Amino acid sequence: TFISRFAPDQPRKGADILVEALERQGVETVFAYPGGASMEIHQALTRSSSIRNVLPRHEQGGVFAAEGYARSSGKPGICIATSGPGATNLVSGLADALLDSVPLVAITGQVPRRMIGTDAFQETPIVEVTRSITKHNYLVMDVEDIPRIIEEAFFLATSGRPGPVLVDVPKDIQQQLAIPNWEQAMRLPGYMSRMPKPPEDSHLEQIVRLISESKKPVLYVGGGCLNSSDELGRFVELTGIPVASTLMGLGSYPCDDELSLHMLGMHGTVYANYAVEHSDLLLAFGVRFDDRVTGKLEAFASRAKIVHIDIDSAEIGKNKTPHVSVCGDVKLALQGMNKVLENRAEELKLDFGVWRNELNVQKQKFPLSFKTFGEAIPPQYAIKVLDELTDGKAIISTGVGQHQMWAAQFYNYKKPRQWLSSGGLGAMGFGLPAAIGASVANPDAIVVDIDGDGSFIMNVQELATIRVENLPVKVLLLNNQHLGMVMQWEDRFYKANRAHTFLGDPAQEDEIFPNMLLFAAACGIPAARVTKKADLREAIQTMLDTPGPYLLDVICPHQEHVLPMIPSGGTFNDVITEGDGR
Amino acid sequence: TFISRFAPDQPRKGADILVEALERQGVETVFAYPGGASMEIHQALTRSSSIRNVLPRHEQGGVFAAEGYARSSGKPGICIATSGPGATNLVSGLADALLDSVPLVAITGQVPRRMIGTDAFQETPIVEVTRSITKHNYLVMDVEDIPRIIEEAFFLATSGRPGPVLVDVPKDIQQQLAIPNWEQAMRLPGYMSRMPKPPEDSHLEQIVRLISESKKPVLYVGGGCLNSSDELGRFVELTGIPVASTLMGLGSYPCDDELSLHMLGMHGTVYANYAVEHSDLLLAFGVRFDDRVTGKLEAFASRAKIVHIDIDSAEIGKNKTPHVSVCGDVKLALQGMNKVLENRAEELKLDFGVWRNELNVQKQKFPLSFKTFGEAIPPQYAIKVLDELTDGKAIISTGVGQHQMWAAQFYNYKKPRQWLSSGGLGAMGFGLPAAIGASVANPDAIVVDIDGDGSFIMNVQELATIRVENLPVKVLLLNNQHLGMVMQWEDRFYKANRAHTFLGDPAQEDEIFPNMLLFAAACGIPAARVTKKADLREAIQTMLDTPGPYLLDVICPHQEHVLPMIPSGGTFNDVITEGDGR
Amino acid sequence: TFISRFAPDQPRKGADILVEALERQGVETVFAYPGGASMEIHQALTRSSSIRNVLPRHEQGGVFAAEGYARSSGKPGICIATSGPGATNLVSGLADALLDSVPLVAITGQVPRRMIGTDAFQETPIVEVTRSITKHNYLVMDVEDIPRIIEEAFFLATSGRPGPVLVDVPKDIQQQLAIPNWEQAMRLPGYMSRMPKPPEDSHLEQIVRLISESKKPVLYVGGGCLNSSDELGRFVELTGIPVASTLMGLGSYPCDDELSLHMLGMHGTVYANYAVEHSDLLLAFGVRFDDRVTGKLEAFASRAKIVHIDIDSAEIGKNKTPHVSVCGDVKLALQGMNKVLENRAEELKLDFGVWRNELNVQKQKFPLSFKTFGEAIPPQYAIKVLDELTDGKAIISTGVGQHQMWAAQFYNYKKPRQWLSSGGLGAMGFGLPAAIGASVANPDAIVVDIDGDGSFIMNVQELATIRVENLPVKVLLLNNQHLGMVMQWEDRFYKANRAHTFLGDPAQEDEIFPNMLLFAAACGIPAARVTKKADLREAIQTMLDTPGPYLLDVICPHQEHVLPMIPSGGTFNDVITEGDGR
Ligand SMILES: Cc1cc2nc3c(=O)[nH]c(=O)nc-3n(C[C@H](O)[C@H](O)[C@H](O)COP(=O)(O)OP(=O)(O)OC[C@H]3O[C@@H](n4cnc5c(N)ncnc54)[C@H](O)[C@@H]3O)c2cc1C
Ligand SMILES: Cc1cc2nc3c(=O)[nH]c(=O)nc-3n(C[C@H](O)[C@H](O)[C@H](O)COP(=O)(O)OP(=O)(O)OC[C@H]3O[C@@H](n4cnc5c(N)ncnc54)[C@H](O)[C@@H]3O)c2cc1C
Ligand SMILES: Cc1cc2nc3c(=O)[nH]c(=O)nc-3n(C[C@H](O)[C@H](O)[C@H](O)COP(=O)(O)OP(=O)(O)OC[C@H]3O[C@@H](n4cnc5c(N)ncnc54)[C@H](O)[C@@H]3O)c2cc1C
Ligand SMILES: COC(=O)c1ccccc1S(=O)(=O)NC(=O)N(C)c1nc(C)nc(OC)n1
Ligand SMILES: COC(=O)c1ccccc1S(=O)(=O)NC(=O)N(C)c1nc(C)nc(OC)n1
Ligand SMILES: COC(=O)c1ccccc1S(=O)(=O)NC(=O)N(C)c1nc(C)nc(OC)n1
Ligand SMILES: [Mg+2]
Ligand SMILES: [Mg+2]
Ligand SMILES: [Mg+2]
Repeated sequence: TFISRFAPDQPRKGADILVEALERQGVETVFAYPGGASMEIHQALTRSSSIRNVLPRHEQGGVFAAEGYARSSGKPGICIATSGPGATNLVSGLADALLDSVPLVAITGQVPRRMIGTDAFQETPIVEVTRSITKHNYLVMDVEDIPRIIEEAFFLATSGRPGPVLVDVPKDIQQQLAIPNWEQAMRLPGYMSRMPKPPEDSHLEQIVRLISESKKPVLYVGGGCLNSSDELGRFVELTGIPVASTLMGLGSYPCDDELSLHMLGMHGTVYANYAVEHSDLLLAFGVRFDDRVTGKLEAFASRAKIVHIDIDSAEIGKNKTPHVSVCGDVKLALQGMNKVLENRAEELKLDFGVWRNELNVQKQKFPLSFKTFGEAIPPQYAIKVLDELTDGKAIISTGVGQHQMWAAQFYNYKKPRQWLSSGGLGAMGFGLPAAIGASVANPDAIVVDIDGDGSFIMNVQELATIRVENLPVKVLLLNNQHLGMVMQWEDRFYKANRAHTFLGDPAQEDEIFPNMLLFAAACGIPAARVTKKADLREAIQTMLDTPGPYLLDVICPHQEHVLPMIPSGGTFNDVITEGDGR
Repeated sequence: TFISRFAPDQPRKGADILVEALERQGVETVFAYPGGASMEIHQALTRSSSIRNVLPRHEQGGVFAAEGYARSSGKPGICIATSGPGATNLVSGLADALLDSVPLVAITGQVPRRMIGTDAFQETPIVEVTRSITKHNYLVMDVEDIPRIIEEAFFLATSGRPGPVLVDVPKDIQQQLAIPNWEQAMRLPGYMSRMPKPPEDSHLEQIVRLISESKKPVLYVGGGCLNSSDELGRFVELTGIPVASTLMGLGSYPCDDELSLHMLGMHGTVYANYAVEHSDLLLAFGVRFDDRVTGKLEAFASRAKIVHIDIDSAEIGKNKTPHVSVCGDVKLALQGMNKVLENRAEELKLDFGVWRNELNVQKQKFPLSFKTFGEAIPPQYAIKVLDELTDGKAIISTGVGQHQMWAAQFYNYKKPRQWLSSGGLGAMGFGLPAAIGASVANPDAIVVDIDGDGSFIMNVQELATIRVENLPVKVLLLNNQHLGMVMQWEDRFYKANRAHTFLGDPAQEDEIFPNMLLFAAACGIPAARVTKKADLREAIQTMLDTPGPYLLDVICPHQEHVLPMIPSGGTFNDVITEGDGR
Repeated sequence: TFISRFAPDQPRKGADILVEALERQGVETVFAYPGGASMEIHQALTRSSSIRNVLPRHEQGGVFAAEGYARSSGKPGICIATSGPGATNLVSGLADALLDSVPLVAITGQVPRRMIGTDAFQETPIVEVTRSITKHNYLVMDVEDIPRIIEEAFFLATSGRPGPVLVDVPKDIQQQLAIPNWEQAMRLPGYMSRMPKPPEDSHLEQIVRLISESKKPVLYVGGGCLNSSDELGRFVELTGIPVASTLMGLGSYPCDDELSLHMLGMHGTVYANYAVEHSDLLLAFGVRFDDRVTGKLEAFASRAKIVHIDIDSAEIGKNKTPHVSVCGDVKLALQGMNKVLENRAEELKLDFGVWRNELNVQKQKFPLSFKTFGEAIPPQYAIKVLDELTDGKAIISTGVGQHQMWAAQFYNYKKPRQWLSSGGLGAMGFGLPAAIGASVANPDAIVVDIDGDGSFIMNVQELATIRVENLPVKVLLLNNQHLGMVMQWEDRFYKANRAHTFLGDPAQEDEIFPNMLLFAAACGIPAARVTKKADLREAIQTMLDTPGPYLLDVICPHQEHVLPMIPSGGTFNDVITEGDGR
């Protein structure tokens, strides 16, 4: 099948073996930034005709690009860096991918083996450093192990609970000649013998039974359902159970559906939290009962039976004790439960209409709401216009903060892998680079990065990348001259005492600083600004119509606040529904 | 002495205690970027009237700024970040400070103690991660320990071999009220009982004896002499021994002195290496026999007695076996040896004139040299003009690569802490932020950042910082559209096969991309470009005269090569003296 | 309440503070072996009038004695050793206590703080070494922390899932004078915030419901019920559900009860395993689904709903996925379920008589059985006679191997903490020392150690301890000249090819070697031997009647085999029911 590039008996550099290992893995895109310790790999990289490299302007831009790629496709993301500083500049991405469970494979060059542990030029114990922030990592000590390690890395990165895997390759190993054996068996006896088995009809039977015995059932869908979109959908029409989602599960189930309670959590809708607060059957599929969702654990879903299906055993019972658990692939769990539901149809007569109304009233008395002031642009409205003009078919990349929450609240995702946002670690400067990856992974798609002026600038250097790689990335910048989310907290908990949260120039407090348009100009990317709500729709429309890259600097009043809001460690009775820094 | 801000019996937040601990340490400048987990500290920070905060646009800019501060002053550098992503974004700086032995103290907020180890929002085992890349680190588990930990951190960071120390402070510890005890004794029994003692007249006597018995003595000065400038100077006029320096020791001894052999190493002058290759007495003061200096160890200084004085015992004998070692402060070693030299003056009759000539001939037959082509600007010449126009009294910040080597070769440092450059780890994107720190630490000084287009862009966001903080930073950008140092290696070892080393836009190969001037414009920083050598002096002169920030985009032909050059792991007989990518 | 021994304002050595901390913890017995690094503690120990020390002849005898103490009482066990070799000689005990979840506190002296990490005399990184084999450990760095660390150690050792905690105390800290503060609050925010909450009536309600809905229910009781003897008993008479127990749960429920299916597992009764193989409701209380119990996981209890109640969340779902879990104290779970069972009595009408008969038939067709040959002594019979003569009220200590399995099969424990045997790690040489601890903890009890000639000799030096401490320990030695359990495996899987399993003297293959009676003689402990089954009852009777220590060397044919037997990783269909090495 795989047509190689070297004679079956022809020796090649380890570098060449590693690249072929990537080709053999199906990799066709990598984000690598050249450095002395990784030159060989880059050279070997040019000899490949199937793998293309998107050279970023910073290694952090490399990983985030790799995450965007992974998140927007389902394929693993591949980033490559050199030794020392190259490697250290990946840390945030690795930690981010681990926290959000994103399939990733990072390759870093390392000093020659004999030089390791001598404070050699450009060296750092990257395996030591990254051990706690990666799913697993390796330090190649012989060119013979390359094929096996690369296969184990991709296997581990994409199986079970997806996650990052780093492979450290010494320079001398890169230059060493050898005849690769593409048959070696992986050495993963423990991991593999612990891989969940398909769900038993036994357990699934108990769930379908718990459902029929409930009056107030609620689905609590998370990131773990991103691949069971159909299965999940079907399950919903067979049970008619309201669907509340996490920030990571957005898209698994359409937001524009009447059964959709939308997002729950600290900034979830009042009705989604209500539904969970008063439920009697919590179907937690693909979630990890995070604190930004439970608040006070003892008070979370305290009135119902909890069914928790997760691919990671270490997650079942970590914070909430289920009354029914199922360790395994939620996609298969749904597939099985749908069967049972289709057969015992009539004998079940599932009807939760009364529950849905008790809910649809809350959805009515407390819908997501924003306020418009004069001709100022409401960020929510901006996002809403973007939704409308793109017909909600756009891939949305995001920074971290208020804009991130509004980009989640006011856009309606039809499918999963349309929403790329750093949730667990919440890393700033994620949007622009992530957009880059999503675009390369989806050439014919609309890719809009909804950023904040704070986040946007951290990895603004990637604008050079977007231009040179000629990627149609659109940047919907919601500029509010501040570090919004931190600012909102100062207002509500520190009597609005600003502590280094203003990003503009104090010398000219009324001038928009910096002038993001000029950053775009420097990288030859057409840009425009809008201040009046009136001419916002056309602005967004222009951005979309103009071929290629485009930056739309949208100005918003900073006193805006994300709502509703359940303070950290709170209860549904603590939800804040109104007020702003105004 | 220290007038507090809280009643001796008045409880305050841990946050307030930590800041007072910083004031009590003499800290008057910190570089902190606000985040949820560190809000309290930032609030406590606003209540301080002695400590000023320089808010960067990226946490990596925060640390590098802290390094620049430290390096340009001698004081420790203080950077503060939030939990999770804030913390991870410091890794490169910490690793950099450890490798170059820079006094640093980093404070990171952390999630509440009870939340630690639960995959909480924005958390990462920063102490675990940073253990191998820091001199030492802590995880505060009680507000009572703050005073002690902060004192131990500064003590450890600045004593012995300077280095980075990270202190992890949980959010709940920050908000906890207490009465600080500023008397607690440090718990450093092992460390302190191992702190080198002043040099014995015994050993020093043997060195002064070895000197008188030598014919070809050579001083190999390194970063460890940055505080013994005078002592070193005196020692030289009492012995008349030629001074070769490392990239980290530049400035310890004036480059514009006839006894100065300048820098040795991979890119050292042909005469400095010659002097060491043929010496019979190597006086290695404050060096760590790095590979970019020794190349092939068995061949390095293989013809002479090696005297190695280092403050770190783990360094003496790590690569080269001394024939005489002295574990202790080189400043004191010099002080003592100078005494012995002044007394036994006449009876010694130290004269190495013949050696100096055998050398001064090499210095003549092989001086540092560059070539001029038409009206193109030679980067070396540019730097030389900068030297002239600033009278070599400027503080020079640097990126990593060719420009870094030329900025080292063609500038004459009169004193130490005038040359701030990442040597051990060699981190890119170090120059702009480092310049920021050096400037804040030296308000009335000329601070020029000699950058490369590759490095400059990684942390270009710090231009916003420079403007808002109104710092007179000058950026002498040597734009060559490539990743120079990597490019030079492709030329000499890969038949000039470019592998992702071009930073411009392939669509318009002749247009300078990006347009660095517009980046400057976005942040309101006056900028200009020069392409003709003719009008270079005026350009540089303008940059200097124009009050405040200034960016001078200097265009250079990329086929330039740094010379001479001893390939990695080579010998003096392998030194390359000519050729370029032309 | 606690009357101290030092003035509230009187400084004392750390050593004195540590002992008072032990007195304040209720400790009245410790097993310590003096060494240079721990002298101070031993001195401080003599000044205590409440704590008595049982000096062993080996530190391994110290820990095992501490385990026996703990296991036979419920109180934590306290052993103390010196630095270096003293400490290392505890490793096996610590690992043993961790594996079996035994409350233990070990204190080791350490070299002075300043000497740590210098290869000092008698030092070893005991905290580093023991980190993975202890529940938690400490390294005291200041005399001020002694009170707090000791309190945290006992708290952690006895709470949640009991386990070993080691405290490393530097010599200088021991001699340092201070005024102890017995009020300091423990620093266990994470641990404490994660301590299970009492069971909710919700879950308990579901269990009681699952019971009424089952036809073939089976209780799978383990070590975790050792403190819920009554609760468990009551639960059984309210549901009439058969009770199968693990090797660690023996005694929780009386073996001499008709509802008792006895022990299950690799060497469990054929009927206990049958009951589990064909059950429809597995009530796993206080067990950890060990492999010596499940064999092939997919085949274990594969026909029923699994309810698993455990105090350790990390155990629920580790090997078998429950259909109902309850993280919390099984004692409280039982208490709650018994209430529900008493009220809904009539409406439940729980009757499992048919199940019990389907079982009582197996119990009849396949009872535990042994064979008698001529006048040779059957080890099983010996143990049975011991049971009879002691009326099953004796505390039984054990070695590891065949004798251990027979001591478990042929003795009927009425209550928990009557059976002290190393199960998880299965350490040899555990019996004699454990007996010592059980005896000191139960002065007026019959304490018989059923040992094997292999195990008995490893810590035979403790016979000196038994005599000097004048403890009424009886040693029922089942001498078979071999390493039985290993021997049985050679017979069934290696064609009886003996590989170093014979403990006698090959020169006189028929002579019993060694002569255990003479070991007893050396320590002045009356002893006797029996070879004829006929005069066995009187022999055992004598041992019991003779005041004080006594060793009865019982000779048995070695070709005996433990039965039944399900080979490692097997199924109930693989159970071996007959055959011996004969
Ligand atoms: C400023 C800010 C505010 C936030 N506010 C909110 C908020 O209000 N609400 C909110 O929801 N979040 C919020 N978050 C995000 C939050 O931090 C968590 O990232 C999010 O709650 C995690 O949701 P999750 O557990 O569903 O997804 P993940 O964290 O992706 O976890 C998925 C889980 O599914 C399991 N799983 C994976 N694949 C499969 C499979 N095939 N079959 C079965 N199981 C599988 C995993 O192993 C894991 O346990 C916020 C973050 C930031 C930065
Ligand atoms: C592109 C690139 C090229 C390079 N090329 C060269 C080159 O050609 N030549 C070159 O020199 N370097 C070069 N380097 C830098 C190089 O990596 C090393 O950083 C440098 O050689 C280290 O020199 P050092 O040992 O003198 O200083 P340091 O690394 O700072 O080490 C100082 C030493 O002094 C000891 N010491 C500290 N304080 C005291 C005191 N008070 N008393 C006594 N002892 C003390 C320390 O503990 C330590 O062992 C290059 C780096 C890069 C990025
Ligand atoms: C030669 C040899 C042969 C063996 N053969 C067998 C055999 O055939 N059958 C057999 O059973 N064993 C056998 N073993 C013993 C075996 O290795 C395991 O030690 C035993 O199966 C463990 O049983 P357990 O899980 O019930 O107890 P433990 O290992 O003590 O585990 C108890 C569990 O209960 C939990 N728990 C503790 N306290 C509480 C509380 N208050 N409330 C709720 N939960 C709590 C714990 O945290 C833990 O998960 C053998 C060992 C040896 C040396
Ligand atoms: C990146 O550094 C190393 O990996 C390295 C580290 C210590 C000893 C020998 C080497 S090496 O000989 O094997 N390679 C090397 O020095 N390289 C690959 C390198 N590349 C570039 C682009 N510049 C410089 O040095 C100034 N070195
Ligand atoms: C940064 O996060 C934490 O440190 C934290 C992590 C897990 C549980 C509880 C907390 S916390 O309650 O103590 N604090 C918190 O959630 N903060 C301080 C916070 N700050 C900001 C600016 N935004 C958000 O959340 C969206 N949280
Ligand atoms: C056990 O050793 C140590 O703990 C120790 C180790 C290194 C340096 C200094 C000491 S020490 O000075 O503080 N103590 C010491 O040497 N002791 C307490 C000791 N005790 C005995 C019974 N014999 C010997 O030494 C032969 N030393
Ligand atoms: Mg903003
Ligand atoms: Mg360049
Ligand atoms: Mg035996």
